[PDB]
Amino acid sequence: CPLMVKVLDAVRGSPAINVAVHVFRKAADDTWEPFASGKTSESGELHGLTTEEEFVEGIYKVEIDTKSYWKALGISPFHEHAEVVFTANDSGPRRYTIAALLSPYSYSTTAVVTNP
Amino acid sequence: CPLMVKVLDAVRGSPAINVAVHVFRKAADDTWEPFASGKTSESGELHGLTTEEEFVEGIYKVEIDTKSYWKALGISPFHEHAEVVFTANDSGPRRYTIAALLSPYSYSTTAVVTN
Amino acid sequence: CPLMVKVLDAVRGSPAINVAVHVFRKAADDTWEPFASGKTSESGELHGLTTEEEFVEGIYKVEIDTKSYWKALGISPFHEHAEVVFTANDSGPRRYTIAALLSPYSYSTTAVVTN
Amino acid sequence: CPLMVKVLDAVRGSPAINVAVHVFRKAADDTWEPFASGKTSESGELHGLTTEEEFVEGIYKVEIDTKSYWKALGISPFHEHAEVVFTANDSGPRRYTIAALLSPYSYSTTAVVTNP
Ligand SMILES: Cc1cc(/C=C/c2cc(C(=O)O)cc(N(C)C)c2)cc(C)c1O
Ligand SMILES: Cc1cc(/C=C/c2cc(C(=O)O)cc(N(C)C)c2)cc(C)c1O
Repeated sequence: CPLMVKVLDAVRGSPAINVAVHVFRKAADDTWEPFASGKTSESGELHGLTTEEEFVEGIYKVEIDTKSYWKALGISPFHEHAEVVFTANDSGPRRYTIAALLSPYSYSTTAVVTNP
Repeated sequence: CPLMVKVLDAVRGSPAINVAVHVFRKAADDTWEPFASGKTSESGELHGLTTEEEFVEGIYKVEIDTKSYWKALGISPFHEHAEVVFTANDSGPRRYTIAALLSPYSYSTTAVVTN
Repeated sequence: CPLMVKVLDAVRGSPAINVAVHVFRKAADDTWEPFASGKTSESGELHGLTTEEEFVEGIYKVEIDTKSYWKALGISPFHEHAEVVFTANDSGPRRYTIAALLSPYSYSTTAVVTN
Repeated sequence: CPLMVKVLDAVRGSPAINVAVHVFRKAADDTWEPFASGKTSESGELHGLTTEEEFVEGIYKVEIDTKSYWKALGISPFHEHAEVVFTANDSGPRRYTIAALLSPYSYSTTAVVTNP
């Protein structure tokens, strides 16, 4: 599992469960190709997005569908999504955790990058 | 101006000065059309991006070129850029400030929407 | 004024208005002595806390009464208060802004230190 | 383990390892009594601070020694520590994770509270 996403809710003090996440990879022609997608579990985690074979070097975009999350809770939020765009694996394979902490009008995101 | 951008640096404890910021508006075919851009001032602010007449309801993306900012300071960054995507809604307050707080491997962003 | 406090609300997307803020200075016996206090304005800011003559090097604590803020808005909060503890250093820049971004179960804080 | 602390480094993109953490509990006389302490592991986590017997209702302060962390990395940071003050267990026992994300001039903190 070289790519994991973790999402927390700053209003509830809980994991953000059932959050849709879409990952894109920039293609040769500079468009964003779908790469993988999933949704967070009861613990706010999304495992199993990709494999070390498929997760090659590239520029990746992790789109966390925050609007749909808040709307399902009955809240009208500010942002459409939280986006995280980064070059991956450019000095060899790494493991990436992308974490996000959500509020209706704000979010924060961080990356934890480790070398297997 | 109905749209202001403020950028801060969490490593140096300072405004993020001379950061490129690009604003896009989502077009009918779901593509992102350039809308406004500029660089942040000595106070980390970018004023004058648009006018009330131009800034209609729609989906907007603010892209902050964080990678170039960090590189100009000699610091190794994670992200290509920081992106903030939101809907402008006339039912809410009329002035939008998009604030971002930057670190090499993280960022925070908030909206301050006032009348 | 060498010390300003700015408070924002991440739930409403607004300044955090009428929030009590208390500043303390660490005394020789390691106790916290009251130094300055006030409430944030309509812009979420608290100006005029101190003067250059009064604000000497030392360890300071800024306590933001977040629990009362959230309760006055009808929102259930986690923290008793948000605390920011730092050393004022004359070797660095001369104006300190302590900024805080509040959510019910989280907060962010940064320092903007400029000349 | 009803109280866990997790600390991340926003400069390195890593767990914050070897961070000292001190927990205090407000006593009857309004002073801060030492309650427990420890340091984060290689994963940025601190487990084993307390037990469900000892972790009674009260007002707790979790002090994360950020200054000492940054100084050990050769960096002069702004804050002395990151402090998190909260009432715990007032509607019965809960499990609390206090997470912090550190930069030299900034930090963010959140709580994840779950009911066993
Ligand atoms: C963006 C951000 C992430 C975090 C991440 C917290 C966290 C991260 C992990 C992880 O897998 O890296 C796990 C947990 N748990 C287990 C609560 C919590 C915390 C704060 C305060 C933040 O502002
Ligand atoms: C902790 C924190 C502070 C800020 C600060 C925003 C800010 C906004 C204004 C404003 O005029 O809207 C002013 C300032 N100042 C005065 C530093 C700061 C932003 C984010 C995303 C944060 O996580």
